[PDB]
Amino acid sequence: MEMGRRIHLELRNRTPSDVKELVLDNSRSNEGKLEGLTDEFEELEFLSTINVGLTSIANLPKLNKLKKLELSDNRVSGGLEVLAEKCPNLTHLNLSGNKIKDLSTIEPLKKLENLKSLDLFNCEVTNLNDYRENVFKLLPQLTYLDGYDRDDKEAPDS
Amino acid sequence: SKTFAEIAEAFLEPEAVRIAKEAVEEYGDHERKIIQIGIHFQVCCMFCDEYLSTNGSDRFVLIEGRKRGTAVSLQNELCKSYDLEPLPFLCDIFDREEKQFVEIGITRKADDSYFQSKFGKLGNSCKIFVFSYDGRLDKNCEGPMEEQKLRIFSFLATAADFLRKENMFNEIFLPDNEETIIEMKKGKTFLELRDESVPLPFQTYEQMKDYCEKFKGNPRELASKVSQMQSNIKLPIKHYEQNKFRQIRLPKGPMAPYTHKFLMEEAWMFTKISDPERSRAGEILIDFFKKGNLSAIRPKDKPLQGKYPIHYKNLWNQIKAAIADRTMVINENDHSEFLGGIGRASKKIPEISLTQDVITTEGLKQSENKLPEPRSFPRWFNAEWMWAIKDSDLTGWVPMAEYPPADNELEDYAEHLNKTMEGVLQGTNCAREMGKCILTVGALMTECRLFPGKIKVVPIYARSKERKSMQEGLPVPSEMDCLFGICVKSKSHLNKDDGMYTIITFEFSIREPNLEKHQKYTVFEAGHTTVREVPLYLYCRTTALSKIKNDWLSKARRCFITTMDTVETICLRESAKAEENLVEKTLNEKQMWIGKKNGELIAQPLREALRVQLVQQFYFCIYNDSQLEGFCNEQKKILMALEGDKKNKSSFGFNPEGLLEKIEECLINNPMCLFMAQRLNELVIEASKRGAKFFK
Amino acid sequence: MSLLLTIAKEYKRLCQDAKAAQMMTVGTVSNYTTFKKWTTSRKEKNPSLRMRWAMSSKFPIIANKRMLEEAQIPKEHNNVALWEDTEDVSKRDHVLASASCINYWNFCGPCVNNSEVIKEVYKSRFGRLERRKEIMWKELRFTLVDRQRRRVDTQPVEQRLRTGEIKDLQMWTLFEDEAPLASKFILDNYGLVKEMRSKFANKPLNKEVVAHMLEKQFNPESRFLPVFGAIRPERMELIHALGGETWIQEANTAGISNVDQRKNDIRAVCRKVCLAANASIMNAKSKLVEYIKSTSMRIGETERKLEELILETDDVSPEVTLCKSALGGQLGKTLSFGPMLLKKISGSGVKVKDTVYIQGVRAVQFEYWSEQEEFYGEYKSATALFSRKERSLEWITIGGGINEDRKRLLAMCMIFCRDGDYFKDAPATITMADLSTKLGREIPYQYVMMNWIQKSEDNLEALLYSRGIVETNPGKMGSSMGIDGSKRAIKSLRAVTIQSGKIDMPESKEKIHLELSDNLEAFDSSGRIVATILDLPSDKKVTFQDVSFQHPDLAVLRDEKTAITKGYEALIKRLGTGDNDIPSLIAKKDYLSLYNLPEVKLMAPLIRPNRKGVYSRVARKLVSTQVTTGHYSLHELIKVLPFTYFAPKQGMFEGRLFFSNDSFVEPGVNNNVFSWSKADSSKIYCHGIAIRVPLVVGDEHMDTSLALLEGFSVCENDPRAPMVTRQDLIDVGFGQKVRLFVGQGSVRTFKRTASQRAASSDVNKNVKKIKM
RNA sequence: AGUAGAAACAAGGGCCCUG
Repeated sequence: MEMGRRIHLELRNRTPSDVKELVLDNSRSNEGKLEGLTDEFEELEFLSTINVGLTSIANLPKLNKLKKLELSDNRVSGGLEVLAEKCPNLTHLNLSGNKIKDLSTIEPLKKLENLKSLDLFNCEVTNLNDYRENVFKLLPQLTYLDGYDRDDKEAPDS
Repeated sequence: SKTFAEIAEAFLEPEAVRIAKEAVEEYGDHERKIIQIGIHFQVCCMFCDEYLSTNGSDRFVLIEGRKRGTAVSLQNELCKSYDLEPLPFLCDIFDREEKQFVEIGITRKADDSYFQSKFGKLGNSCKIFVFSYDGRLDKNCEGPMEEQKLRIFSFLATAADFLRKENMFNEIFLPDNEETIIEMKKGKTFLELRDESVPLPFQTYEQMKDYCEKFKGNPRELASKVSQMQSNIKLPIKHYEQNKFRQIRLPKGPMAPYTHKFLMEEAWMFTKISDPERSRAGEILIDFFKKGNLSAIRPKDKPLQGKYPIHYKNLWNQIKAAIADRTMVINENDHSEFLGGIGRASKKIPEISLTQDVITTEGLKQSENKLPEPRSFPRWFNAEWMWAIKDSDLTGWVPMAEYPPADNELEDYAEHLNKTMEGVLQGTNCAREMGKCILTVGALMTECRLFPGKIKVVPIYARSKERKSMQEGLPVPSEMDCLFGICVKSKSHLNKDDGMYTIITFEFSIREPNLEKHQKYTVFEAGHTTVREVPLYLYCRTTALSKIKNDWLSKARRCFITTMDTVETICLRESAKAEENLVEKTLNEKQMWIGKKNGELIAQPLREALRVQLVQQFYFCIYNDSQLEGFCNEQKKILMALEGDKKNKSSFGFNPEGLLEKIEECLINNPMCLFMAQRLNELVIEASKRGAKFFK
Repeated sequence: MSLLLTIAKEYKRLCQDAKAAQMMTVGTVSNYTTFKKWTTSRKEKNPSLRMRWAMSSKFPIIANKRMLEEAQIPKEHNNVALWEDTEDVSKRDHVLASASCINYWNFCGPCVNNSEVIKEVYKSRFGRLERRKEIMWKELRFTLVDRQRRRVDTQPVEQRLRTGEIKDLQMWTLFEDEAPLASKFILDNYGLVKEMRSKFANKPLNKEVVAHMLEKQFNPESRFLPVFGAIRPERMELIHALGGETWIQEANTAGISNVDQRKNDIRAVCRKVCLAANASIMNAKSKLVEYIKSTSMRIGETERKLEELILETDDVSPEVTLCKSALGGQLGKTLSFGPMLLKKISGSGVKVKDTVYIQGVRAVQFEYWSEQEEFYGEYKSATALFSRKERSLEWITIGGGINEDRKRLLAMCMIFCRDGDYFKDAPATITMADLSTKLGREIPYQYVMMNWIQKSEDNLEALLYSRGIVETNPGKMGSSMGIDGSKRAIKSLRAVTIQSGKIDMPESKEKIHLELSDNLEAFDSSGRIVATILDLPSDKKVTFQDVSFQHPDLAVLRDEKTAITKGYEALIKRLGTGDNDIPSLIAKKDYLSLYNLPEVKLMAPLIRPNRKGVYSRVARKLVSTQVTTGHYSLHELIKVLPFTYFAPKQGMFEGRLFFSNDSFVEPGVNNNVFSWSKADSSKIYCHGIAIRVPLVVGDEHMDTSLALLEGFSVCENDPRAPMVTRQDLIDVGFGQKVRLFVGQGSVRTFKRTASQRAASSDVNKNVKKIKM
């Protein structure tokens, strides 16, 4: 459909200030750009944008209470420093299915001191040599990677 | 979709179509109603819907599709079995469960007229359901089931869309019971006329129609009339072999005079090294004038021949004065007025202001049209042709575009042949005239468009390129700007298509003027010119042009196409008969007769007769008129007769003398026509030695 | 926005006038078309001269004003005029300008985000370029090419449609807010509309241009041209660069945009159904119609119904002609006689019976026409222009290129006209066993002789010998044909002229209706037999790919997969509107009811009993998550509802949900047993069988205006119900009335209950009753 | 003056405009 109508539909007369969860999967976003989001969303604690032909992160407003994000199936590449200012209280992030080439694009995530788990699957970076270890050495605060901690410790359900 | 049945088959199922067709045939009514009746039947079927009664048996029984005879039999059978009263009229469906009939109707208008009429006829006896295309229901009892309504109203909506699309949603195709008789609204006057336009033996459209509808063939009488008409005619048939073609007669009088705007053979030109920056017309004229060779010209008072000399001398001086000021605008003086005819346009006189006295005061009579006068064959055309078939000491005369890339062998062959022909054709003198026409007319077109009401000065020029010698000497040959002469254009206020605007042409020469040929011009000896020194002669004409001549001359480049097509029509044909690449051999070797000399037939390869073809097409562009059109359209018969003679095909004709008369009528004061006719006669003569059908 | 207010104020000003009010008030909207012509009426005699004359002027282009100001395009960049404030007299909303402006705009103007959309707009021309890039050009040669003037198609096109069907495609892919009431075509072919819609949605484009280009996209350009060699659209589009009358540019173009294999497959399928449906003597026709309707085939990505394809196609072949007849399609004026083609140029006639003794004395009646009749003919790589007269072949002029084909054409033509002594006195060999009733149906004499000639060459030689042989007179040696189809001989067949160069094919743009008999004999409003079942290959075995013969008799699968497929059809049959159904239950969040639906109870026995409980727990869980949140995948629900019958139990879930037949379904990934795609969300592929899902409720992927169209229907007008937006249609309750603007100038009433029963069946049944 | 043909042009509208 379209993020505008999809959102207006999910919001069954509810103000954009009392929700704790939101979903936008299987929609489309013009120019691969977010459209309709603002800082009004304060109580938001979860977000999911999947298979929406997305390619960048520029119109993302400031969200503090956000603590979990999902951007799978899109083609994002390069923009990963906004997270240190908009969602500094973020813990879980996932990017499997996006365009990621090198590690320099990942470095900014070090500033997310609240980061706990990260998920990188099917990306070009994964096809390198000794990559789990180099990432772990870059982001020490991290413990879980793609659902697996150092020593291949499977993470619990939730 | 040519017949109504297809249009009904577009949405209706073909079965209902066949049914309504048979029904219409039985009644004998127009077939235009196949659309309505079919719809009426389909509703009924989809009304039924295969519904059932309490006893697990069918509920609704159709009666409509059945033939008229069996309709009243089933109706009476049912009225009797269930012990019901017989109705006077017929119905469409008999609901068993409720033991009563149900009529159905369909009215396009969203109004209760049809329901009211039907109810009045049938009262309340049975159940009537008056559906509408736009969703309206009128009944006299409880409504039908929901599904029935939905299926009927959806079908009707689709049907109305598919009718409105085709312009068939009208009373014509969908009338009610009453408006079932459409007829042309015969008016009193139309009939009064039709009864007056009838042939003679008849006196009323009724008799003509009654005599025509029953007309029978009587071949005996028809043959008798045909033979009687075949006897009172005596159509002549003339085999040419017995009745030969007399030679075409050409008119008699003085030689046809030169008429093309720009001199070809005589014209003498000045060249100057190309300057890319200064490439504009006025700029080129300024550059040529500044060197000082041009400023030497100082014509004498007495011209060698011609009339109105003083005007021309004054205008030449004014042009030179103009360039020095770098403003190519001439003032309106007596000389320009007379040469340009600024004020010699007749003033319209009203008729209401007329009287016998005015007629007496100044003569008044219908214009005595002065048709053209006859001129004899020109003896100078051949010289122009021969000269135009020689090189010009330069190349690149006419502008041509570039050659695109290539991928397949075919393009390489096309590009090699085109390169060879363009190389041959860019060096002639005719092509120099092609360039001079394209450029000069382009400039004059863009002046008349921009500065009307100003007697502008435009040069007669062209651009070319010095030939390529061997690597020795100066390499990378340069370009050159040539200046054959100068033109001017009086006001080109072309309010309408195919207008008229006088122009004037000054052009140089180094040759003595013939009296017979150069009658148009008014030459002026103009000092001397280097090459050593040589006398000069300034040929000053006062011609006229239009929009159409401009546009077409600026498109004289067409000749290349026609000549190339003919040459490759000969070469591909000769190459196919042998299934091998024979083009270079054909071009180099194939000899094409191009004239006679010393009573013998000259011949030269095709490579040198392309020039002759090109001159033919160029001259067709130049001298085109009504005369040449009619001639070249009427000479084909003679050529076809020639071909018939070559192949022993016993051709024949009905009245050739009239054909020759028609031809000789359209030979007047146009050099090309007369020359071509003289050649056609010499041709038939030369062929009579090896053929027949021509008299001496 | 404010623009809306401007439009309303403009309308108000228009209505304040008197004349405009009259013309708007009276009549319908169609008058617009009429008004569209009385305005802007001006032509020019010689356009070339006018354009050249105009271009000299300082400002030869009218242009918009506000767009130029917005784009910061000044009047003069650098001492060069571009435009000047003025108003064009006719438009009154435009300003003169010059052509130079375009160059400036082209080199420093406003730039759009992406212009790759043009590749979709002109997909035909980019296809032309892509095809041209794959042509390996070999070598120009020279020779007198033999060209035959025939009608052909010059554009390779997929899914060729009619003008009526296409018009909805433009409206339903660009202007949905003003789409007309849903047609049959749009409902049937919804994958194509979705595919076109996605490319041209939320894009800055001139909509009219795209619509016109889609019109050209779906139009196979048919032309009457000279032709040489094979006949394929891939060549005809550039034939001008392959050969003329005197030259030939050899080139291999076989493997580009194959369009002949699908025509071949369609004809093979028509042959198969025609040969199947000959078993039922009494009701072959009805069986044929049912057989055609319950079959489909895949074209590229989409799956299309065979009935529509047959209507669209133009294959003038005996197989297709009969099928087109049964459906009611009109077809060309083209006869057939075995593997031969014919076309009646002129003449007439009337049936006249004559006896033929098969062996000794055995009278067999055969009908022969009685009038002069010219006929073009066409056998493989050969053609003719023969004529008949009162049971005699008057003459035949052939222009083929092969001896064998020439002989076969001559023989089949002689048979066509029932000339020769053999028709009077049958050959000794032919017997009464083969004469008739191979399967209880009589075979006329001519087809008996045709089979005889095919059986053996010697019979063919005898038949040709039957036609008199004379001595080749002088000069006519070249125009003569021996028994071996020689160009010349000393003795030759009587009145058999021969020439070089194919006989030009005639042409006629006529459409004749033709019926068919109980024995599949196609009459055409007169005696002529255009086609029959006794002019088709005997039989052959083929493995058809990407086809759907969803009919019992025409099936090879066993009872197991058929049972599962039937169960899934039944489960999808409860997806219709109305209470106590899947969509309504989902709206009421009553997932519990789904576990007791009748179709799941019927389908439960199949489920693997050993681990039925464990599977039941997983599928019973997933539905709740899908149901409660409001984010669900209809296809997964249908896939996993059969398992929700039984009581949950405890166990480990490996990943696959088995049946009792060793066939499983994994929850999420498409497999053979159950497949689908997000592109075409209106098909379910069960063991390679296409099950159409009705369009009564949208899904996250499929969600759009189309996925609900089937649910709605028209009803009796009620002015009390509300007037809603097109988008709000998703939210309306089942069995709730609502008024709605439709198309142009139509306000209707829609009720969300699906009532679209089969129309053909009811009419057929009722009409049959009229004959008792 | 001239064009061309079997009649039309050789500016036309209101001191100002135009193909």
